[PDB]
Amino acid sequence: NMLNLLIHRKNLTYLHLDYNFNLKPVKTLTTKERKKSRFGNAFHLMREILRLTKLIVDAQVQYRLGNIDAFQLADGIHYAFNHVGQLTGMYRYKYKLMHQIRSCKDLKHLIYYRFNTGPVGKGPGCGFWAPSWRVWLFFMRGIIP
Amino acid sequence: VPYTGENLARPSYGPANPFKNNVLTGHAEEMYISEATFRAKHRAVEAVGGGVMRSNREMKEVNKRLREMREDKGSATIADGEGAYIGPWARYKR
Amino acid sequence: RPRVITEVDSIPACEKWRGQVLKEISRKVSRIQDPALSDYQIRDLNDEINKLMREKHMWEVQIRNLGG
Amino acid sequence: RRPARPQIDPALVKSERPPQTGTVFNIWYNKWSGGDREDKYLSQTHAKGRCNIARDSGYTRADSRPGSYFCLYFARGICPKGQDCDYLHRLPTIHDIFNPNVDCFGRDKFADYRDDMGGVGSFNRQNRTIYVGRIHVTDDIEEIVARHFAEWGQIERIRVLNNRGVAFITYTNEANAQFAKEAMAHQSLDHNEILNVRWATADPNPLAQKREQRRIEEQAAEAIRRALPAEFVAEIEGKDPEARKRRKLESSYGLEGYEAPDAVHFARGPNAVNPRG
Amino acid sequence: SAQMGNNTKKQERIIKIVERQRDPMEPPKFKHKKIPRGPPSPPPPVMH
Amino acid sequence: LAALQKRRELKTAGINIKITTRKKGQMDYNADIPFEKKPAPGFYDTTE
Amino acid sequence: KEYQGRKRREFEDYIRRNRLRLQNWFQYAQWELEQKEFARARSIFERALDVHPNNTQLWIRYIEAELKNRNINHARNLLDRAVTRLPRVSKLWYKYVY
Amino acid sequence: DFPSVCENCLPENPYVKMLKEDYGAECKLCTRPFTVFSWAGDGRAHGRKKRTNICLTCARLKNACQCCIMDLQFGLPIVIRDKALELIAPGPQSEINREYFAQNNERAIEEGRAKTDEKARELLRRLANSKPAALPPPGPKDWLPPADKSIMSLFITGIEDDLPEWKIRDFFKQYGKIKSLVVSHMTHCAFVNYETREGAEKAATELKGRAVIAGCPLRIRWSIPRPIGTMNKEERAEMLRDGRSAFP
Amino acid sequence: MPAIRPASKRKPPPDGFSDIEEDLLIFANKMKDAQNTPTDNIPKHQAQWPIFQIAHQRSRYVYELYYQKQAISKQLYDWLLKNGYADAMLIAKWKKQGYEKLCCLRCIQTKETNFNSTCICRVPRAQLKEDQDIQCVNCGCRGCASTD
Amino acid sequence: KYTSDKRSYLGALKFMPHAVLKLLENMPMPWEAAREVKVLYHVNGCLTLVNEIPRVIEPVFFAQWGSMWRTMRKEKSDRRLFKRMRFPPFDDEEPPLSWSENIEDVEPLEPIQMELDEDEDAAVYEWFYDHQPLIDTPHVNGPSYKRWNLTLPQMANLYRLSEPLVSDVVDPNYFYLFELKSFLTAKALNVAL
RNA sequence: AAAAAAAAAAAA
Ligand SMILES: [Zn+2]
Ligand SMILES: [Zn+2]
Ligand SMILES: [Zn+2]
Ligand SMILES: [Zn+2]
Repeated sequence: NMLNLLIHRKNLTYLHLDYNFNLKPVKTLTTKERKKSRFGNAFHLMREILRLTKLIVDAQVQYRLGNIDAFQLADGIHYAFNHVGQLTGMYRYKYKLMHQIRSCKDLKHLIYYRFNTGPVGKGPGCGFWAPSWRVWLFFMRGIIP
Repeated sequence: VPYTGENLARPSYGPANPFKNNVLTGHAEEMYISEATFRAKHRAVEAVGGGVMRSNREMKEVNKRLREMREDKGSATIADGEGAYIGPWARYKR
Repeated sequence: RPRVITEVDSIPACEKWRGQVLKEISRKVSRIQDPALSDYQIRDLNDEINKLMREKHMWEVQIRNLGG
Repeated sequence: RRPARPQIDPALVKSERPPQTGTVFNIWYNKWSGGDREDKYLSQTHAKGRCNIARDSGYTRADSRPGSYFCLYFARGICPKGQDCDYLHRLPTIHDIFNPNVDCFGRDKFADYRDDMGGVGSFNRQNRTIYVGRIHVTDDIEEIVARHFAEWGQIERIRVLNNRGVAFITYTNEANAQFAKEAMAHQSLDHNEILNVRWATADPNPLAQKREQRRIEEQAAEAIRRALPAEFVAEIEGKDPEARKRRKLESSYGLEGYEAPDAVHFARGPNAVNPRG
Repeated sequence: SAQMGNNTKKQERIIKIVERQRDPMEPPKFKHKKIPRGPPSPPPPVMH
Repeated sequence: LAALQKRRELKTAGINIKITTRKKGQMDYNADIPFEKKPAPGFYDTTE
Repeated sequence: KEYQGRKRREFEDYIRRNRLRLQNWFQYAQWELEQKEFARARSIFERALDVHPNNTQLWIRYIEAELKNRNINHARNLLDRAVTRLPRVSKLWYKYVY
Repeated sequence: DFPSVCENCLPENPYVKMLKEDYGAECKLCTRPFTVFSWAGDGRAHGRKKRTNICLTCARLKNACQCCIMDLQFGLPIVIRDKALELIAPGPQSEINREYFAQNNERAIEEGRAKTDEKARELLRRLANSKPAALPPPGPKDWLPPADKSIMSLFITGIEDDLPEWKIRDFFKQYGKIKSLVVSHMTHCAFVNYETREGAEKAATELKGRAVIAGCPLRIRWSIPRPIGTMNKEERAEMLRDGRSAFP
Repeated sequence: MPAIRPASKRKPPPDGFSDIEEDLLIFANKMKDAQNTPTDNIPKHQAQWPIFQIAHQRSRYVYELYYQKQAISKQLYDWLLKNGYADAMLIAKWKKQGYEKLCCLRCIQTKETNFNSTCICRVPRAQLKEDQDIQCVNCGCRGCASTD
Repeated sequence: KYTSDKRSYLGALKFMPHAVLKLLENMPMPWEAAREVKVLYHVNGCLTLVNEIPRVIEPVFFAQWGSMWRTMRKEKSDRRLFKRMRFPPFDDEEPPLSWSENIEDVEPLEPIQMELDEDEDAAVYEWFYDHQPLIDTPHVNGPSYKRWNLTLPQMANLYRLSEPLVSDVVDPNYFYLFELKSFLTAKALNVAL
C-alpha cells in the first residue's frame, strides 16, 4: 500500500504494481512517460526486499492453508533463501548483495553434500534453511541504515 | 541599589500623558508553578461544583441519584440476552 | 449534433450544441485570419462561419424556448 | 419538543467511488484517471435530497453544547444521524453570527476566492450575496424564486436578472447566505434542472457599490459607538445642539478661546482631563 | 489588555503551553519556496 | 494581433469574453509593484 | 492593462536575465514614467540602485527623471543621497549646485 | 513564543491548557509555516479546536487576533475596517511580494514600524452628515375586493432602495400567511401573493390604498400577478412619484 | 499457548472449562461479528469501540466468575488469563480502589494525552454538566468512575 | 475517509526495512506449526513491527535442528516423490488473503518433529519442541528469557540429539596451522595453506 | 591445489 500510494501520488497510474511486487506498464509508454516513471534504486531495492518477504510469508500461508505440508514448507523456504538471484531482481539495485548470494550457494553445497549420503537420493526435500536465513538477516542488518 | 527601599519609593517626576505589553494583545511573562497548583485551580474553575460546600455523605447521595438515573449495568455472568453486561457503556436517561 | 434543432428541448444538449457551434465559428474565424487563405478559401471560411453562426442561433433559440 | 428527523435512511447513504470517468482510480487523490479530457467536468448532477425546515428540524446532541456549528449535511438534506448528530439541525436565526474565519458549518474560510467561484468562501469579503443560474426561463421566475429562496433565512434583496435565468439573492445574514448556497446547489426549482448556486461576485451597478460601502460604514460606526462612551460620541456627531453647547462650555478648562482638540478632549484613560470613564 | 470595544479589566490568566504530540511517521508538511534575494544593507559612502 | 481582432469583433457582438494569460509559474506584475523598494526619506518633506 | 502587463513581464524578464546591464533598468523605469506610474518608476530605480550603488549615470538619470516631473523635494533628497554616497564625483555636486 | 489571541477567542476558564506546534500550519495570508497555538473552547466535549489561523507578523500588519481575524480595537473584520476607515493596509497582497516583504521587513514590523483613533471620529462625523400631471388620490375601487375570486396579488409601488424585503414581509405577516413576496428595488415594484383571499382582503381593508413602512410611503392595489421586465426610466420615475403621491 | 497446535499436541483445558465454554464462544462470536461492522456511517474512532466493549465484557465475565461467585477453580482462572480469554492488566486495575469499573487500560494512560490527563470518562458524573452525554473517543465509554 | 492518514502511511515506508528484518528474524521454526509474536503497530495501520528478539538456548537450538536434520533425511529417503512448491505461491493478480476469512481458525498441519522415545529421551520429552522451552520452569530466569541452566540428563540428551551437527574434535592440536592466526600470517606472506 | 540504470535509441 505504501508503494501503491507513492506511485499514485506521483500520478504514475499507468504503472501497475501487482501483489507479488512486480511493476509493469499497463499500456505503451511515451518517451516523456518513460522518463517520468523511471524509479530509482531505493524504491526498487525496497520493492524487491518486499517481494522476497512476500515469497517467505506466502510459503508460510500455503503451509497454514493446508495446500502444502511442513516438509514442503521447509524445502520451499530453503529454496527461496538460496534463489534470491533467480526469484528476485534484487541484485540489480545493490550489486554487493551478490556476495550474500554466493555465500548461500557455498552453504548449499556443503549442506547438500552432507544431506545426500546413502539412502537419501537427489531431488527436492532439503529443508535445512537456517544458514541462508541467517545470511539474509545479516544482509538486512547492513541494508537498513 | 537600585533595589533598596528609597529607590523604589521615589516616583517618576513630571506630568502624565493625556493620551509596556509584551505581546500584541497583553503582557505575558514566563512563570514557574507546581503542576498541582495549576491542576487544582483549573479544576476549581472547570468542575461544576467547584466550591459549594459539601461533605461526603450527601456527595454519596448525589452519586446514588445519578447512578439510579442511569440504565442497569447488567450481570457480567450473563453473556447474552436481557441482563447481559453493558457496564460503563450504559447511557444516561434523557 | 442532431439535425432537428427545434426538436431539442434539453438545456444541456442545447448548451453543448451551442458551445460546439461557437468553437466551430472561432476555428473558422482563426482560419480566415490566416493570410494563406485565397479567395476561394476565404469564401469557404466565411460560409463556414455563417453556417456555424446560424447553427448557434438555432441552438440558442431552442435553449431560450426551453431553458437557457 | 421534537427530536431531529432522520432525512435519508442509512441504506441509501454509503461511501462509494465516483462514477468511472477513466481507467485507473487514483487512490491518493481519489479521482479517476485515464480516458479523455473531453469528459473533464462533464456536468453538474442533481442532488440526492432537499430540505424542509418545518419537517426536518429538531434537536441533536448539539443544543446542549454552546458554540456548536450548523450541519452541512442537514443543509444538504442527506444527514441520516438525526438526533445523534454532533451538529445543529435547525435553521440559522438572525443572532447566529460567526467570526470571519469559519462558515456556519465550521469549515475554514480562505484568503481569496477560487476561480470557479464556489466552496466555503473568502473572509476578505463579507459576502451575503448568492449567485443562482440555470433556471428554466419562464415568465413566473420572480414568484417561484421568492417562494423557494425564503426558507433558508431572512432576505434583504433579490434582483432577478430574468431572460438570462440569473438571480442574485442577498440575505441580511452571512450564515443564512452560506446555508442557502449549500442547500439550493444542484436542486430543482419547478422543473428538472440543476441550479448553479455559487458565490456572487460584486455588482458593478454604482448604486449597489455605494449601498455596500455605506452599509460597511454604519457597521463600523455601530462598532465605534459601542466602543466609545455615549456622551463622547454624542459630542462627536454634534447633531444635537445641546451636545454642541456642552462641547463649547466643557472644552475650555479655564482658558477662554481654547476649543480643545479632539485628541485631548475625546481621550480615554486614567490620567486624562475629562470625565474619562 | 482592553480590546474589541469593551474596556473592562479581565482577570489575568495562567496558561499551560505544551508541545503537541506529533506522529513519528509524518513526512515534512510543506514544500520549499525559492524566494529571490532581498536588497543588501545600505551601502556606505565611497571614500576615494 | 489576430487574437486582438477576434477579441474586438466578439466584444462588438455583445458578449464580453474574459481574456486570461495566467500560466503556471507566473508572477503578477499588475496587482502590486513587483519587489517594491520605496525611496528613502530625506530632509525635504515630499507628502504633497 | 494587457499591454502594461506584457511590457512589465518583458522588462522584468530582461532584468532577471541580465541585471548588470543598466539599459534594462533605464528602459523599464522610463516606460513606467511614461504611464505616469511614479511610484513604480521610483521602485525600479531604487532596485537598480540596489544592484548598482555607485553608478553615477544611474544617479544622474534618476535625479533628472525626478526633476522633469516637477518633484523638487524628492529630487533634492535624491541629490543629498547621491552626494552622500559619492562625495568625490564632481559631476553630482555640479548638478546639485546647478 | 506566545500567541496574540483576544479574550473572546480565549476560553472562559482563566486557566488555559494550550498545545503548541512548531510549523504546524501555513499562515492563511502569507502562506508561510508558523508556530500554531491551539486550545479547547468553552464548548466542551464537541466543537472545533480553536487555533491561531494567521502568523504573528500578519497579525501585526493587520492588527488582528490570530484566531478570529478581526480588528483588535473595534471587533470588526479587517476588510470592513479598511473600507470604512480608508487605511493603507501596510503590505503587498500579491503572491511572491508577500514573502518578499515578510522576508525583508520582519524585524521592523515587530517594533511597530512599516493608530487610527481620529479616523473613527472622522467616519462618525462623515456619517452625521449622511446625505443618502400627478395621479389623483386613490379612490374606493383601489382597495375594494374585486369580483374575481382568482385575483390574489397585491401590488405595491413607491418602494425605495433603503427598504428591505423582510420589513415588508413581517409588516404583512400579521394579516395572514404569505405564499410569496417579490420586491424589485430596481423598478420600485412589489407583488404580495397570499394563500387565502381573506388575508389579502384584510390587507386591502386596513391599508385602504396607502401604507407607510419605516417612513417610506407606498401604494397598495389589487393586481393579477404579472412579471416585471426591462422597463423605462421615465415610467419608473412616474410611479415613484405616484407612490409619493399616495400621501398627498 | 495462544499459538495454535494441530490436534495431537494440544493439551486439554483444566476442569470446569466445558461449563463456561458456551459463553466463551458467545464472546468469541460477538467479537468476530464486531470485526464485520460497517464503518461507512460512523467516525473512524467509533469503528473500534465494540472490540474494547466486548473485551471488557469477557474479562468481566471471567473476573466475576472467579472473584464474586467463585464458580471456577484458580487453575482454570490462570489458564483463562494466560490463554487470552481475559485481559489480566484490566482485571488487575479492577481489583484496585477507584478503578473497579474501568472501561479499558488506554483511558488511564496519562503519558499519552495532550496535557497528561486521564480520559474524561474517568471523571465522576457529579462534576460534569447535565445533558452532557460524553462518549469516550478511545472506547465509547459513557463514564467509568467507581461512584458511577 | 483515510486521506488524513495517507501522508503518515507513506512516511512509514521510511521504517519498513526494520519491520521486514523483525518479521524475518521471528519466523517460526520447522517444528512450530504457528508462533505468537509481540508486535508494535501504528494506530492507523501503517506499520507493524515485530517487537521480539528470537532468544534461544543454544544447546536446545542445536539439538532441535539436529533432530530436524535427522527427520528431513529420513523423510527424503522415505517419500516416493518430493513435490517442490511453486514460486511464487500465489498469482500476481490474486488479492492478499484476509487473516479472518482464510487462516484464523484453520486446523494447521503437523510440523516437522522427530518422534522422541518416551524413555530414552526422557529428559527433554515434554518440552523439546516448545517455542520457548522451559520458560515457566526454574530452568530459566523468567519470561524475559535471558538466562538458562540445565541438569546433566538434559544436557546429555541435548548432546545426543545434536550429533549430526556437533563437532567431534576434542584436541585443539587438531587446529595446528589451520586457525585464524595462521590464516592471517599466510595472508601477510601472500601464501596459501 | 581451480578467477556472473543512464548516456542510447528527441515543444494546443
Ligand atoms: Zn480572536
Ligand atoms: Zn476506555
Ligand atoms: Zn475514556
Ligand atoms: Zn471509561
